[PDB]
Amino acid sequence: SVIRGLAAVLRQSDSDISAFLVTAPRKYKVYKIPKRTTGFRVIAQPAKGLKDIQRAFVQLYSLPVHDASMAYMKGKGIRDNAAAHAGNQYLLKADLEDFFNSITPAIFWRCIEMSSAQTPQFEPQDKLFIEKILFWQPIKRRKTKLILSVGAPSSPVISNFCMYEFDNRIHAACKKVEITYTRYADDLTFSSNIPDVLKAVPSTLEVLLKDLFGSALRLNHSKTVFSSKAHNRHVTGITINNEETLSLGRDRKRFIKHLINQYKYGLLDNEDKAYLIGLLAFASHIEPSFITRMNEKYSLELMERLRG
Amino acid sequence: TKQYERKAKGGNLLSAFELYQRNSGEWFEMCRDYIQDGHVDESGIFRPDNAFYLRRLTLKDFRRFSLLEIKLEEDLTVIIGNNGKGKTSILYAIAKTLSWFVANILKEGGSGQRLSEMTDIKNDAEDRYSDVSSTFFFGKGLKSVPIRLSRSALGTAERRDSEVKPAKDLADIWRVINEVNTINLPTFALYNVERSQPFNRNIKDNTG
Amino acid sequence: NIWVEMITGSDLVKVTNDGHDVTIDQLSDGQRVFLSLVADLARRMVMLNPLLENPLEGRGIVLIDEIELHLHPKWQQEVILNLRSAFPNIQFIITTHSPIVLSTIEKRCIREFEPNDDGDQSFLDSPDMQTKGSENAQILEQVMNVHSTPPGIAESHWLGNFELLLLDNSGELDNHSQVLYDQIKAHFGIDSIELKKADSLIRINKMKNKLNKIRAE
Amino acid sequence: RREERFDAYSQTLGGAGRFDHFVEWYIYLHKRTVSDISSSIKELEQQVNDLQRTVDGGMVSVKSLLEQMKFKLSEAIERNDAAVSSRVLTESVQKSIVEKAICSVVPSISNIWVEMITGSDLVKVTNDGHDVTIDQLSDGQRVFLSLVADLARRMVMLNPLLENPLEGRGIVLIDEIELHLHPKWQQEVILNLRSAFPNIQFIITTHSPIVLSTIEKRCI
Amino acid sequence: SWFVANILKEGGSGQRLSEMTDIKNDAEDRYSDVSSTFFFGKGLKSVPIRLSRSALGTAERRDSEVKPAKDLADIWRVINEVNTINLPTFALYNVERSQPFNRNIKDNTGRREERFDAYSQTLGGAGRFDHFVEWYIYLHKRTVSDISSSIKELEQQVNDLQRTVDGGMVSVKSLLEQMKFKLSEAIERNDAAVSSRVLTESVQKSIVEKAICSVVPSIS
RNA sequence: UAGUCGGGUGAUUAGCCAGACUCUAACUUAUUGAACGUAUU
Ligand SMILES: Nc1ncnc2c1ncn2[C@@H]1O[C@H](COP(=O)(O)OP(=O)(O)O)[C@@H](O)[C@H]1O
Ligand SMILES: [Mg+2]
Repeated sequence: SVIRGLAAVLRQSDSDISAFLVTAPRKYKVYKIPKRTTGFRVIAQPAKGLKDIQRAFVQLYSLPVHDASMAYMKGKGIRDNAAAHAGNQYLLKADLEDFFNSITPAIFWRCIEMSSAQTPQFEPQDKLFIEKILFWQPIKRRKTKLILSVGAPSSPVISNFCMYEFDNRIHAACKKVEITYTRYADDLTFSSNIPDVLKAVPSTLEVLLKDLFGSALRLNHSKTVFSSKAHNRHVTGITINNEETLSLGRDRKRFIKHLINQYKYGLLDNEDKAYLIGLLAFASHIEPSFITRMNEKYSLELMERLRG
Repeated sequence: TKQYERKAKGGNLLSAFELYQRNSGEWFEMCRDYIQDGHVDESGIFRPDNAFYLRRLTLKDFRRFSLLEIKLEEDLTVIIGNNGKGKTSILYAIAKTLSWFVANILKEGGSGQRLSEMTDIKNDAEDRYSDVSSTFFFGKGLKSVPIRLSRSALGTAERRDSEVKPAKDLADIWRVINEVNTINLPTFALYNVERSQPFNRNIKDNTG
Repeated sequence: NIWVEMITGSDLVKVTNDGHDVTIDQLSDGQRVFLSLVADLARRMVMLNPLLENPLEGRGIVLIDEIELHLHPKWQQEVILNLRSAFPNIQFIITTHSPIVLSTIEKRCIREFEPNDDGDQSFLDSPDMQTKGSENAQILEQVMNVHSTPPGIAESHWLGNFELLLLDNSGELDNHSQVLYDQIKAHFGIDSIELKKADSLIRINKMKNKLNKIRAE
Repeated sequence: RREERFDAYSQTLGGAGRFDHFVEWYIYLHKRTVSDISSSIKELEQQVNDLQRTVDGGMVSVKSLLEQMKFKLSEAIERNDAAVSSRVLTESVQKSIVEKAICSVVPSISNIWVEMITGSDLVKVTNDGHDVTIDQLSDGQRVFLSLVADLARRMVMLNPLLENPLEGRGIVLIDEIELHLHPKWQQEVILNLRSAFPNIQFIITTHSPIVLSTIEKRCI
Repeated sequence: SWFVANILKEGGSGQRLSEMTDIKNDAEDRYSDVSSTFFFGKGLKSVPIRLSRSALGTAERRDSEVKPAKDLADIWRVINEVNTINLPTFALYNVERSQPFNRNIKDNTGRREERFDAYSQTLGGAGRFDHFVEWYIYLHKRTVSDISSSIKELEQQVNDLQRTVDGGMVSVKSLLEQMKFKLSEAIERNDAAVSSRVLTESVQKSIVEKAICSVVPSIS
């Protein structure tokens, strides 16, 4: 049935879809992306044919996603995520270990079985094809190790779904004690105005993770961080200032001003100019007031010339 | 790259060092000044502009500890408790972590020490592995250097990996910069109760 | 002072210890162990900090377990101050059982285990009491949870019991209180702190009773 | 060598004790308590009798084996007789005495026993309510355990005729009694030692005012 | 040393260069290299090996390159495991070989009979003439003895013991099982010896005697 | 006191100025994929 649906969407024969899927878990290109300090991240991207199938699958089958999930959501993003916590004085951030690569077919099917909200029902015959669509085989010789790859177009949807029940439970628990909760992919954020309630959240998380996923998904204990208005507070790379407003942060703003000053004296190369323009668009989205101030500081004419 | 150049010009040490390694003057001097720059305070004491200290330590299923977190002072931290509270365990854990800096200052890709599979995992831990997580600070250009030492219990099928690359990356900066032009180097030392020993003047170490 | 002599035909390190010239082998274990620590540390700092005017102002992390090991109480009162003065940029992480050591250290530097922990405490914290410049007896009780007197000795309870007896008999020295008073006097002596405290209790209770009688009339 | 009575004098005045000798001796005691020597003699006697019957029945090939078994039997009887001749406390009683002494004097230790783990004998302790190996003990606990265990072993070996061998005579020297002890232990240590070893002359050195608070000025 | 280690054990390590003694004192590059090239027929004309060591604190590590030697040694090891082959001899005889003879010769545990005892201490500089004497006496005893006579004797003893157990003496069942195990072990050792395609002890003796007498002029 | 937030200045990722904050307590991260902002069509 899954095959027939995909074939219809992609205007291909059932036979050619089925044939392609036999070795689909191996049809991934692996490459490295530089980290911002030292080192690299290793990324696996599906081949074009497989990407098309994955996108078709996600189109055909709607999986439930909790409202606290902010990543990969139509019409939402990092601004909305940060804004959810801007009014609270105390902040807790937690992180999940090897989030995407921890999600296996076993976890996926367990989530389907456990799901409260109306999941699509799959025929047992289709289960094998679905696994081949959604999961990557990193080790050639070990056919038994299938995992989600962050580089796949279906992985965001599947990961959000797998966290649906988790999000339900923790959201409900937090609401009872006046804690705001949001999740951006593997990044969990908790905020409150009540002192000495966020301390219990990490223990609650560990229990819930064990209950739902056993040992498959775990907290990164080194990445559990408490903050308050006494210290720097950021959420997904957006600074929350002490006036409870979203900000780019002082250092980033000063850097932008530096680039504008360089542009004013024709010192910016084309690459840096392009860079500046892109940054200003983002700045306009997070902190429109900053753009107003730059217009005031630098002549509207200069800024228009830059953005033209 | 332009991204590294921006970060390096912003005062990031790791980016400056990466640029030095690819182009192998400007970047070398940035790295060397980061390590060497300092000032003499009112009391006549030299103070480095970029201080180096252990910020935080986390212990998971290590010896008696299920999950413990410690925040350390930049200057002096004193740990007190009854016998058997784990005061020595804490210093052991730190020393093993510091061994990774020492090993990599001495030799590229050197090996530091390990948690014992025989003794270091908590006896009643349901998950049969232990983690010692440390975060080090080295000035505002390198605010966080995270290290994790891990070990699974003897005979467990799933082995838990240590994460030591950040220690190696920092120790590499010290080693490489020193080779080109001498710099001052950090001292790491552990003095446990084994320091009490009978003296022998006649016994010489003929090794190094 | 410390110096090397070669004249005998073997190389000998000598020290002036309490005004006497001795060999390192002649030092007490306490002196030798502490000398060893400082000597070792200084050597390493000198070797690793060739560009500093004072190489002992270099950076590093030093861990010392049981800092009070083999030290007389007199030395325990100096040791942390001396180390921090000599090595001003080292991060020291220390363990101790000594209230005398703690009396020289700020409470912010102290991390205390909870008394009935059993190894599920999430975070270590400072003591509530300020330790730096505090009396030893207070540190013992407030920070180290140890009574000022040994609980397993009967005589340790006599002054407490004496006070209770005074309070039970409306402040008058009865036959029972007198017996215990005499026992305290006999055991601790005529000029003992314990007896003086007993005397003080008698005097204050007599005065309180006189007030009470005046008020009743 | 560790089961010989005068091993109690081995390295007695060397300063460290021999805690390794204690462990060996204690495991030995445990193995002997799990296996009786007379049953082995009875079993060996039965084997010798069975082998003698086979030799009497014309099987001359087993004569060499009979002679070996007779030797083993004679040795077992001699050991039994020597044990009998030494007029010694039973191995079970010896074990119990030492265990009680350790648990009474060492505050963190409530129990000590020998486990067969894998294929090698291990001494385990209940320390602060948790079962641990000796190698898991803190330095303070281990050092103090070592002192008491060693002393108890030697007293048991040297005082076989006493109902309580720890009530024997002797002179024990201890340098820096407070070594590695928290103040709470320092308040108990002299009391515990004197209670366990009532007839020993103790000559000790200390830097601890907490220790001195438990002692009469005449002793100082 | 790298060939010997890898013939004996998969992933065996040979000897490293010393950082203290092997590096030239005034080397600008602050590292040392020992590069060797071996030949093994026209199929393997070049087997390069490099031992390397850098000084402490150098910006780059200099590691040894030993894989080709290991690969070759692995061929010898693996092929030999399946079907016995002849193996290369490596030996070093330093001035140390001039040492006095310890006459009092040690009890044959039976390590000396093992084929890969031939690699024991082979590059230590002295040889092991003590091992020779033990092995040579061992060879003599085996030559004077019959082969499988112990097995035949053990077979006879197991048969006699089996008859006793069949006759109703259940007490000797434990001894029978032990003796059956000893017999099986003896057969296995004999079979392993048979499987190891080794020369008879008499022939081995003769070869060595002839060699010694031929090479050493004063010895007939 | 220290750390943090950051309105202004400043050929400007620095420095300087002003104002404020303090649950034991931020460490600024990752693409070609996904989402969002901008540009184009
Ligand atoms: N693997 C382990 N599992 C459980 N408890 C352990 C383990 N290792 C050590 N312990 C316990 O930890 C304590 C050791 O304390 P230690 O680290 O020496 O600190 P301190 O010097 O304060 O006594 C003892 O209570 C010992 O029983
Ligand atoms: Mg992009």
